[PDB]
Amino acid sequence: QTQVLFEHPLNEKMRTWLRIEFLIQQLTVNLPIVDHAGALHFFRNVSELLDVFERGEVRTELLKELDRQQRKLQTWIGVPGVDQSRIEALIQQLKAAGSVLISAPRIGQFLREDRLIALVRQRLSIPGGCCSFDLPTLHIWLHLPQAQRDSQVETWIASLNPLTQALTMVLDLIRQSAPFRKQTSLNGFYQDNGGDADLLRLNLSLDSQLYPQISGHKSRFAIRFMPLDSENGQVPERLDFELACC
Amino acid sequence: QTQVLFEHPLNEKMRTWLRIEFLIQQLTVNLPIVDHAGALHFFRNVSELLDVFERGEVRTELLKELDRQQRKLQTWIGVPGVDQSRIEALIQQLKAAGSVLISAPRIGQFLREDRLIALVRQRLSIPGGCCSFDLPTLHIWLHLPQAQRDSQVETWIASLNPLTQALTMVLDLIRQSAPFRKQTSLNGFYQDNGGDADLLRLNLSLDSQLYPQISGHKSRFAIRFMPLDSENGQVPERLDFELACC
Amino acid sequence: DYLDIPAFLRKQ
Repeated sequence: QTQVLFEHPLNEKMRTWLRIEFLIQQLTVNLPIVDHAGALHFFRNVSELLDVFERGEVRTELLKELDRQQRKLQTWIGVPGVDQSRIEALIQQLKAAGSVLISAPRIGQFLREDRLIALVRQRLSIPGGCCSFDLPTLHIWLHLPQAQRDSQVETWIASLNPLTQALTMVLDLIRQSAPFRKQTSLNGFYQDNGGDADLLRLNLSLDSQLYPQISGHKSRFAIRFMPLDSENGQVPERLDFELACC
Repeated sequence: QTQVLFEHPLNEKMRTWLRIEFLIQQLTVNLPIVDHAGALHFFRNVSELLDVFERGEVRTELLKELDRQQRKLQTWIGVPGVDQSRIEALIQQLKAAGSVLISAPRIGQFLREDRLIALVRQRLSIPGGCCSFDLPTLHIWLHLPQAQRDSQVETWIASLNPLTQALTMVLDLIRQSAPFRKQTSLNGFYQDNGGDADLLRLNLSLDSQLYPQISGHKSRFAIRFMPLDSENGQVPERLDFELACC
Repeated sequence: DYLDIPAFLRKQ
């Protein structure tokens, strides 16, 4: 209510996850697709996902984590106070998402094969290249009955469910595995060890208008708090916040 | 019944103007900004605009067009039947729009020199570089008091007022200088001489299942009506559409 | 020992 949430990947792996998570969230944000603006927002995000998918196989590494989490969960059975009824549920959801992720076809393949999305991607690299005279097919597509568009869009988004499921569950688990430890950075500088951490979470004061500019280093790091307004904003000597290495 | 308006620039000049028209128009489409979706939309359009500015001479070509439209309307001064009161008003508008534009600094100057725009615009050539970990600056900004973002966005849009006004008139006048005329295509093909026209305005019936493939070169254009059914549907012997060479 | 357990794994 009065704190801002900042996250930072401590490794290239978590970096690809946070990105793929964001791009997928965007797809369903401005729905339904009614105007040209909305369409661009959609295909653009879809295109970004297809760009990161080419680089490497996100499937394997995401399965690896689903199992890693299954093991983290089972180490909590027996511990007095643990709601083991909730644990067995998660462990099954992980396995469910595991099979679903395996049985499904190559990630984003259905989107790559789509004729429409293919044409739109070509003109995203061009500043003003996604106009009507550049994308006639898209212009017609935006005049068809609203039901038809919702139909195709739903399908496009559905094809990522296997990825969306495993992804949202991995990150959700990691985010809650570690609590927020209160810290105090003086002079706008912080230095600590991350350890076996994949993610950093920071809750800064809404009124400080400051943001963490974290730098990496092996397993440790370095946070440099800077003001949104570099022309008018200040950085005090005392900065009490909340950190959490996940 | 149900039509679809296709517009095709007959030169690089008008092509740029339609692009800018689209981008400018976009800025005020999803106001006010509240979340990452609305912000990125805005900041991205502002970027494509700036990219368009530095790659062409818009202020020059636009000041010349205003002069042309002034001379064009002047020839109607004194002509019987013409409403002198309307023309004079129009002339003074073009005279004032050109004056305002010519007295204002370089187009996009304010936006291109803005702290936040510069930051956001940098992280656009990257797939997921617009997240909360790659763009902390944008994250806090989306939490500032509304009146503040409102103010910023306002002054940002206003910095383009000299352009937006002159551009609107030019495009308006151009669209008004040539009415739509019924035309017939044979075997999904059409061709004629454009002459001194900067814009093609084509109205096609949605239930034609056809999309116009408008090509341009020198003083003549060629329309090719192609089925949406990817060569699985067929092209009618004759197709009745509307065409206006503005 | 009991607070060392993640809040989401902590109930009855």
